[PDB]
Amino acid sequence: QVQLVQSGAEVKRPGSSVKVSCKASGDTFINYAFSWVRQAPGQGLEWMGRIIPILDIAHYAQKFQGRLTITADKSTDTAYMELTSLKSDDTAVYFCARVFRGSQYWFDPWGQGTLVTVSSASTKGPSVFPLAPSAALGCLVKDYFPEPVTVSWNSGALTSGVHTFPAVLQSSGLYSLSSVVTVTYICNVNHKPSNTKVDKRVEP
Amino acid sequence: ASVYAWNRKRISNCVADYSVLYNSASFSTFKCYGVSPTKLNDLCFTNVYA
Amino acid sequence: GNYNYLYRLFRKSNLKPFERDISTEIYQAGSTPCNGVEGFNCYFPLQSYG
Amino acid sequence: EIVLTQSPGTLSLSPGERATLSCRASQSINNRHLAWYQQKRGQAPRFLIYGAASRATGIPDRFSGSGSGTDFTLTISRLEPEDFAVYYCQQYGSSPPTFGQGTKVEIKRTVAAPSVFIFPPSDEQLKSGTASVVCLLNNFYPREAKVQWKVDNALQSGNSQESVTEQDSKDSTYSLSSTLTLSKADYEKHKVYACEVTHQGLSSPVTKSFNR
Repeated sequence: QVQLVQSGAEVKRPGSSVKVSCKASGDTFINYAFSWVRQAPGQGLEWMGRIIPILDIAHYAQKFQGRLTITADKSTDTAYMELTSLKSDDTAVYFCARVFRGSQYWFDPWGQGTLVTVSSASTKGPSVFPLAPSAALGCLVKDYFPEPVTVSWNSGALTSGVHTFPAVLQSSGLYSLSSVVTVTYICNVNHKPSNTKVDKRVEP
Repeated sequence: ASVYAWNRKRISNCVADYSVLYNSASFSTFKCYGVSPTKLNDLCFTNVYA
Repeated sequence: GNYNYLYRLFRKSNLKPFERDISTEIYQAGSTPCNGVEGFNCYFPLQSYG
Repeated sequence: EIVLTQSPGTLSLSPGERATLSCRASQSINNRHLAWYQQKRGQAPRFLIYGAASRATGIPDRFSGSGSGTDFTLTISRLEPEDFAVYYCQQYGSSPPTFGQGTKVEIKRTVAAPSVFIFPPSDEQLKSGTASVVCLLNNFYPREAKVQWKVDNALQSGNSQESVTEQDSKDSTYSLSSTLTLSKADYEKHKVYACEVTHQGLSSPVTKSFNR
C-alpha cells in the first residue's frame, strides 16, 4: 500500500552532489518517518540516516555525520537525499524505507532503488570482437562505462539457450561482459545511451 | 455475514470486559473513534451493538 | 496544509501550571511495554494540526 | 547489538526440506529486537518477521523464528522455489541499526560436468593489442571452482581470471568464463594457452588447447 516510488539511475562523476527523490504515496507523509539504506554490491546493507517529517530532525550515522543531507518535502510527499564529497566507493543501490517515528524501528516498506554510479571516467562505447573457436561462439564487448548494454543475438534469434554473463569491472576501469551461444550469427549489440547498434559476425 | 446483510446482535445487561480485545495482540486495526482506546472499562453504557 | 504546529495528544499524567514538556517519548498505552518502538498500543505523543 | 554474522552463509537445500538460518548476537540484544528480510535477485527486501517471534500480515505460515538473548534462528518449512533468495538480519535493540552479510539459499541439483571451450583471439585483436582468450565453463552445479590458466610454461595467472560471475539458471546450472587481455604479439610469442579447472568431483583436463 505504501508505494515508495523513486527516480532512475544517475551517471555521476567522482565528486558531486546527488539528489535522489522518493515519492511517498498511499497513506499520510507526516505520520511515518523515512530512512535511506545503501546496498554495496555483495556487501549487505548499511543504515545511513533517518528523517522525521513531523519534527524536521535528522539522525545521521558516524560515517555520515557531516556529509549526508537527507531532507523531506512535506508538501509533495517526497523524501530527498544529498551527499557531498562523493568518493570512489559510493556505487551502491540507495533504497527508500518508511520507518516508524520511534527510537527503535524496522524497515517494513522499501523502494526500487537507484544504482547511482559515482566513479566514472568517460562515456566510451564498446568494441565487438569476433573471437572464433579452434557452433560454440560468442561476441565479447569491452570498454563501456554506462553498462546498459544488452547483447541480443540476431534480435532474439539465437537467444534460445544463450547465457548473459554479468558485466565485471575490468582492470582498465570500464565494464565488460560476454555472451556465448552454441548452435545466422549476427550478434546485435545494443547500447542505449550511446546509440551504438553495431553488428558483428562470428564463424566456428 | 456479507457486507450487504451485516447481522447485528445487541448485548445488554452484562459485565463486558474490553481488555481481552485491546490487549490481545491479534487484531490488525483497533481505531476507536470518539472514545479513547483505553479507559473504556469505566464507561457504563445502556446497550451496545456489534 | 501547514504542519508546523504540533500539540501533545497523549500524556501519562496531567500537566502542572506553567510547566513545559518538550519530550517526545513513546506513550505507553495498554499493557505491552513499547521499549521505544512504535505500532500497536504505542502512539506518538505529538500530532499535527493541519 | 552492532555486529550480526550469518552462520550458514550458503545453504544448498532440497526444494521442500527445512532450513535454519542463524544470526548470532554480539552485545546481548535486550528485548529480542531483531528483524528478518528477503532480498531477492535484483529486487527490494521483503519484511518477514519482527521481534524474532511474531510474523507480519501476509507472510506465509512456514516462516518462523526463535531466539532469546544471543542467537536467533529462522525456521522455514518446505521451501518453495520462490523462497530461494538472500535473507538478512537487522537488529533494532541499540541506537545504530546494523545489518549482516546475508544467506543465499540455492537449489540442490545433481553434480554436473563443465565443458572447456577455448576461443582463439580474433583477427582484429591480433592487430590492435587486445587479444582475448575466452574459456567458458558451462553446465556445472558446484559453483566452487578455481579455473587455472596455462598461459605460459607454468600456471601463470596474469589478467585472465577477471572472474565474470554467473547466476542460478532455470535448470540449476551455472556458467563461468574467463577472458585474456595481452598484446597482439604476446599471444604468438608464448607456449600453448591451456585452460584447466579443478572441479568439485572431477579432474582438471586440458581441452581445446589451441597452438599458435
